[PDB]
Amino acid sequence: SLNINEDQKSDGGIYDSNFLLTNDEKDEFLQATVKILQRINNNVIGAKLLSLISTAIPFPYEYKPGDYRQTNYLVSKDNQHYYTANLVIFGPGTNIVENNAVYYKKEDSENGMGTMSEIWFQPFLTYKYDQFYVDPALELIKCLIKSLYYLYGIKPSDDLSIPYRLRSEFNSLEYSELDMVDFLISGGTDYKLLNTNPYWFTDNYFINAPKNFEKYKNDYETKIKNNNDIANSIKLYLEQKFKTNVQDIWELNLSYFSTEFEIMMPEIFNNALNHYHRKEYYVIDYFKNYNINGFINGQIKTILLLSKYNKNIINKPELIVNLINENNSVLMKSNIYGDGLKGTIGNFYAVYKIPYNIGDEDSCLDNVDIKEIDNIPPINDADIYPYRKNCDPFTPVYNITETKEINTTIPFPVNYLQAQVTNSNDINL
Amino acid sequence: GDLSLLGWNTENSVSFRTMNEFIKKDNLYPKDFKAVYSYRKMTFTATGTFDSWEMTTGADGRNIRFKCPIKYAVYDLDGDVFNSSTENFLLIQVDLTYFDSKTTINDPTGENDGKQFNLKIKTNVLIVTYNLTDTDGSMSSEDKDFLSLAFRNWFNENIQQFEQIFAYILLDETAKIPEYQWLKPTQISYGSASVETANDEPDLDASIFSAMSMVENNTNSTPSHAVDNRMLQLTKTQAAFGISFPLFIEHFLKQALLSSQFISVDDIVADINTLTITNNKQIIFGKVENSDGKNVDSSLKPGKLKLSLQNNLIVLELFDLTWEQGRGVTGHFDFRQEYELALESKSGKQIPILKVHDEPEIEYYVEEAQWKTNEDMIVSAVVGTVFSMILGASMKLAGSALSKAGKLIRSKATTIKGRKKIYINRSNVRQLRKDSGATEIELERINRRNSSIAAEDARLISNNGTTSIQTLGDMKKKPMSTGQRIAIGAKKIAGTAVMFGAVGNFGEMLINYINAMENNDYSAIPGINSFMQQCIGAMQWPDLKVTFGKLQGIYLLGGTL
Repeated sequence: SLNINEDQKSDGGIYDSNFLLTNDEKDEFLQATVKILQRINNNVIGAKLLSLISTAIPFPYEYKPGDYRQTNYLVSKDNQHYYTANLVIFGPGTNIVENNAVYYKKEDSENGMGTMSEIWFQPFLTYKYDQFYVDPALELIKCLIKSLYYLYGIKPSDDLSIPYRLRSEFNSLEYSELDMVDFLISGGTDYKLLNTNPYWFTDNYFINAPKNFEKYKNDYETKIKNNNDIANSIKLYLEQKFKTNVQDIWELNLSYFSTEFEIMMPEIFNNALNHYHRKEYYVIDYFKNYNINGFINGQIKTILLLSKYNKNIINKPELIVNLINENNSVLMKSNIYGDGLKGTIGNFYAVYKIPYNIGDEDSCLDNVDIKEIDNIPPINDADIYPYRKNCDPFTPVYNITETKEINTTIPFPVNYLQAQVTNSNDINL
Repeated sequence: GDLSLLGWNTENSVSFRTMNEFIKKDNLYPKDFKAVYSYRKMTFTATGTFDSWEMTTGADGRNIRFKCPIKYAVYDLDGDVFNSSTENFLLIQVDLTYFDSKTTINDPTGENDGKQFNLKIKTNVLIVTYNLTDTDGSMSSEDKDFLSLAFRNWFNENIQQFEQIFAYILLDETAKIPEYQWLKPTQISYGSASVETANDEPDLDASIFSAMSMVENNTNSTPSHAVDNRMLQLTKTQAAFGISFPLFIEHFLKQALLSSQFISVDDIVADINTLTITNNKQIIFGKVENSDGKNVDSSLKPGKLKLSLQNNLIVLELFDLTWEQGRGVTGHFDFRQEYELALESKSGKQIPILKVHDEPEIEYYVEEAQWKTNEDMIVSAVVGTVFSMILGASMKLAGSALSKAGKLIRSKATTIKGRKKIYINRSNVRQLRKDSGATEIELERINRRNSSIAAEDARLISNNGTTSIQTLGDMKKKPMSTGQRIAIGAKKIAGTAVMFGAVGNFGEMLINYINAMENNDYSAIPGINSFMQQCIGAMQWPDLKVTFGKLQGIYLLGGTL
């Protein structure tokens, strides 16, 4: 819903119910998204990623033996025209800075069949990390890779999540752990502490996912490839989808695309920035501040106008630090923010069991053929037989942050950091 | 601004609730339904029983909207079995056409020589808004849309099961009474107009479903079905009849003016545009016996003896009634009278009666020289002429009241365009009536005498409503006061209103109505029922008493079943 309750707002998120409302804003969004798509497609690796997403159709559902119905379809207004679509890119949801990707159906996207993906994308806003502006093309690429995870049905169980940080701000033992897809595709220095040879962290998911992929590959090559009940377009799309295994999807991450596209990205705890980097947002004019080669005149030498939304950034901190003196008088007060990551109270490192017995044995998307995928004729409206229960009922999820207080007799670093900023123009250092 | 028939003449209107009750009694609507939709290897079924249909708000013009509630239904969405709730329904859209059918209705007021046309749905049916929910609220919008498609397929396929006849009409039937062929439709039509309530609910009472029809072979090259919504809301009656003012004028006012002996059959020209009936050439109004004792011809200029409708009133006007009064003196008088056709409850029966409304208007114009030279002498002759028009007879009166009226008469003299003008408004007419000294009993005696002599004139009146010039001269050569002539003309005009009062030479029937209006004898006169019969003999609903009658741009009658 475009409007939600105040206490249901996500901390660090910008809420503007009037965004993307008028037709001019919608046309701006369309043109910006198309421009970012062209920028990504111009590079070879981005083009391979786009072709893969264009050919990674969800597996048809056998309603009857020999009778298959598509899962990826869109229904017209009066319900006589059906459209084949592996992925539809929307605007943002309630929070306009929350880029995301969601699955059409949970179980169908968890057990190898695959589903449609729906993307929440914000092309107009960017934030400055250190000395550069994060390219929105990279965020779109990250969401596209998550959509790849959804399309290949290799979504992990929701409880699978490697640890990310130790919440040292609190006085209690708690670990913030990051989801498996986010850790697998984010890249950064943290991904270097898990992608090791041999693998110190392994889970049943990394064994099951190739199993299900191979199972549905066999189902296609035995039942589907020899079946004339469906159009040859689905045959070609499934052939190209199964031509790339799950290891290739696993090795795709933002570090590889940062290297290929030459894009500067956060590299350290890049999915826990809401605790470290209180972002500031800049508006990108895709006719003025962007082109097919990213930001015009580099990501550092380009000038971006500060966005109007920075004052609307909601600031609900996970901790309030209050420096007080001997007589308990409130001297200083400051806010320490959370990161939006699930915090468990149990030590993951003291519970995990390193597998004694395991078997350990190129370009991330070398097998993809752009020319082959382009040559495939599209799926016409007259040859689409849908499956009714292909979509889970979407439910918005609201994260309810918790606020707690701390009283300190010794100043903390945030006390100094907040005391070093002022709005007065007559400053005495 | 008012009620308009947009080219039609007769109209019969009912409420949505009345038509719904007609459908309920007739019970000619489908009950069991089995809608099936098959497409894209998917099958949807809706098998159940419908409830009683209701025609609710949403229909305008050609569009007809019906509410179809569902008693109980079973939905099979590719094996998904769902039980519909008892509040589920649909809103179907249909159209009405007067299909020709074998004759089954009887018209006791007609010769039954026409053709029976029954209103039926044309050969399609579309659904506008529906409500299909299960007992647990587990349905989806796409499921409901698919079921709506199945229902549309059913209604298109199973429209024949709705064998309900909406209305019955006799076309080109000759009336049993030849004079009232204006009450038999020739070209027919229908219309719908629905009005919502304050709480945004269908108004089964205020909404109006009408049926318009031309009569007397009137050509209508623009068949339109738009219906004014305020036609029934003002009446607050279940059924209503409506007769166009053009038919009220071109077939009734002509009879009233021609029968008044002031004009002949060849000296009357109809004028629909101005809604007025008058004389094309100079005519004679009667014989004038002034104070000089010399008989004078009362000549009316063409286009002055007017009979029209103004302010919801029958208006009778005389202008430019000029002659030589004496000693080379000429003066002009103008008169305007307002009458209203109301309904009176007499002896438990609704009798239409024409009664006086407000007071007349009088004007008098004269030359300045006559006033400045012979004011006193000519006033006697002017008084002798005028008193007839007021009292209905030329009788002398005492001079005290003469001076009492004369001071006011001289008070109201003005000079405009070099001429002396005097105007008499509504208050002065009632003042003259009170000061005249003539009791209402004497006026009733005058009315009785004029009714008898108007019956005699109607005996002299031929079938066409005119009288031969030889017989007209025989009747008019008798010396009689001009005021009594006005009274006789008014009596004849009012007697000619029997056609709008009672349905069925015409002279003897007029004499019967004269007996009814002079002795209060309606034993053989059904009253308004006969007229209502003419409105229901040809327009037979699948079955009333009429209690409302008025004119708002159209001669309108309201009744309850």
